[PDB]
Amino acid sequence: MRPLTHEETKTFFEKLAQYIGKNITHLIDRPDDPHCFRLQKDRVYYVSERAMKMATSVARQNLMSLGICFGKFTKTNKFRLHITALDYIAQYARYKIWVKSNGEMPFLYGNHVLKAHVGRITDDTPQHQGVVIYSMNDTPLGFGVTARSTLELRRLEPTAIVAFHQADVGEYLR
Amino acid sequence: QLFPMRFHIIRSLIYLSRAPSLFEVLDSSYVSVYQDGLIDQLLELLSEYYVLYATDISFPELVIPAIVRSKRFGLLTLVNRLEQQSKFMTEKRNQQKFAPIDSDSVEQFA
Amino acid sequence: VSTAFEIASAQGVLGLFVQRLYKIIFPFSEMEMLLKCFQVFFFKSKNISSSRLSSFSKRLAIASMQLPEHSASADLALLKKLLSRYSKLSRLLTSEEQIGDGIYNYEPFLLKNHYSPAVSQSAKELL
Amino acid sequence: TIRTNTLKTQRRELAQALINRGVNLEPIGKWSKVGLQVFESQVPIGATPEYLAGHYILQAASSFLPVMALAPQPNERILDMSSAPGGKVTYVAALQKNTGIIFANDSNKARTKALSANIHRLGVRNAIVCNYDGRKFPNEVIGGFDRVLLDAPCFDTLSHLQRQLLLSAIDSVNADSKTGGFIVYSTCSITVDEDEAVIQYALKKRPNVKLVSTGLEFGREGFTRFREKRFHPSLKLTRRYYPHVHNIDGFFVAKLKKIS
RNA sequence: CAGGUGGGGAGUU
Repeated sequence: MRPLTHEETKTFFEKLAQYIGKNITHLIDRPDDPHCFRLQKDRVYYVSERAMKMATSVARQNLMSLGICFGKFTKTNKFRLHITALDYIAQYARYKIWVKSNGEMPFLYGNHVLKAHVGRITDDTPQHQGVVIYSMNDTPLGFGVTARSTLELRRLEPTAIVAFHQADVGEYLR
Repeated sequence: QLFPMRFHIIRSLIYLSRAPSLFEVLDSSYVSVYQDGLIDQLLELLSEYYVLYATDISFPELVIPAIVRSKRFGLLTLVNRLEQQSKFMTEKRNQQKFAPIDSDSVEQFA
Repeated sequence: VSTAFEIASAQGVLGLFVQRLYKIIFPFSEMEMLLKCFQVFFFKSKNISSSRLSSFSKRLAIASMQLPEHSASADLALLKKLLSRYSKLSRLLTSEEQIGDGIYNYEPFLLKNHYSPAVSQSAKELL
Repeated sequence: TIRTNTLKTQRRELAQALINRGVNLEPIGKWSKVGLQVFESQVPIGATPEYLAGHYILQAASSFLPVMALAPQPNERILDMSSAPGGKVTYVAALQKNTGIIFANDSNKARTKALSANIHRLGVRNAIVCNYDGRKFPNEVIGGFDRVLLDAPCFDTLSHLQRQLLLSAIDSVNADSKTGGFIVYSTCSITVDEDEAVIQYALKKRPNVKLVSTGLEFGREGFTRFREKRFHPSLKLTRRYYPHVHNIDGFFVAKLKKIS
């Protein structure tokens, strides 16, 4: 249980902005409830003020988890190792890619999203930009990095790959 | 000078019915001895309007814009009473979990 | 806010403006300008109807207890003709972020009792 | 039986998804409006996309009954003596609509990790995972919880442990709370010496705790006289379920209110 | 007043 350092916060802010853009301020500031980020071991957890008040009494070694984890802080200060923040990032995702049922199973299994399996796109998704994969029922699926843009994806072969999967909802039970 | 005439018209309208005009009168520079009497009359009219609409399920929702305006602007007692009425209405709405088709439960709560 | 929406509406292409527009409804409670702005926001491609529109429309429904019935009917018809399948905008809905000032977690019942007799008919038609 | 998470999806939507997936599910009686009992399911229930997304959680009807008996309120401090396996905590969080503070305590770290994973899957954000003794929790960790959920494990040593946990829960329950100092005690067995004797011992130990009706529409009343052992008149308010009576796993549910 | 937390801070090895 440690307060997040300025360097650590700045390292994760860019990663959050890679998927949510400037919408991170919405979660950062909330007058309704002081829900902020906290660092427990290597797992950053977004918890409320009351949760921090309750987790204050809990011991740092004893407190295994609290709130929702945004990903373990690796040696190179990398994030998204945990997909528990997918629900939070779904409401603030700048780019959303809807995948049909053909690629829905491979996405759950962790396979990259193929061009033939891409149903709907935001039409303004840049290459190597953090986007959010979604299903036909407007349900979050996982994390996927798209290496191609809509301008080139409008005319592409079915066998081509568009978005490479990095996290999925199936990892919760896998 | 014509504020007492407006208050009398508001009281007559409230009796016939049984907010924006009352808020404007309350927020007027005169209201916000004669000024105190007009403020008391406006508060009584606002309380009567709140009591008349208290039976409605959406009473806290309707009074929410007035509560925000009152908070931004006797006045403390009226605001506290309005907040208590909104809290009671919200609790009643939360308890009334029946679907919109079963409007009898809402009417019974009303 | 209307000018900002018009600028963003330019072909081939704002949260503070959106927040200002949402918060300005309460002081308002001009109708044609508001209807045009709502139509432009609805006309935006996939920028709305992601469960956020219902939260925005909840304040509009609450503020619809006043003003002419024709304006209120047009505001209701704006969401009635919307392609979104959400139906809880006229009742309890999801959390009300963006300043809030409302239920986070009714109006038509009170709208039926109104000076204009057509208000009750419009509420019944909406229900 | 699977309990649908209201914080994730509606019961009707979950039923439609199950019908589309080819799982025959029906409502579990009238007491529970969200519990769905699956009779036939070609696809695996635990491997369903809705289950993975957290729409439904496999929980027993008897286990879900203690959550209904507790009846947690929004913006309230509810502490659970046994957080494992997490189904009761998820039901309490769903009832609270992600409001208030939920104190989830699990003495076993192995079960605590599973409970934390289930909480993350369900999406509960106001739940705190802690590993401390239930008896020492009221005095050493935190007390004054508005609601107490004592899902005591369910022979002489177990009864003594259950009595100790009940006393700690009563002490941890705040009688001055606005929502009321309600403590719900649940057991996994229908043993008289485990449920009725513990309730009588707890009532004698704490005069400020008075037995109240659990509010369950089904369940056998608590026994007042069993052979030479006689229980207090208020013990009849306890709800008892049997496999041959309620068609569910045997459990005993009791509700106590703290005055001082 | 008592308790929890406490590489947050101060001090010992």
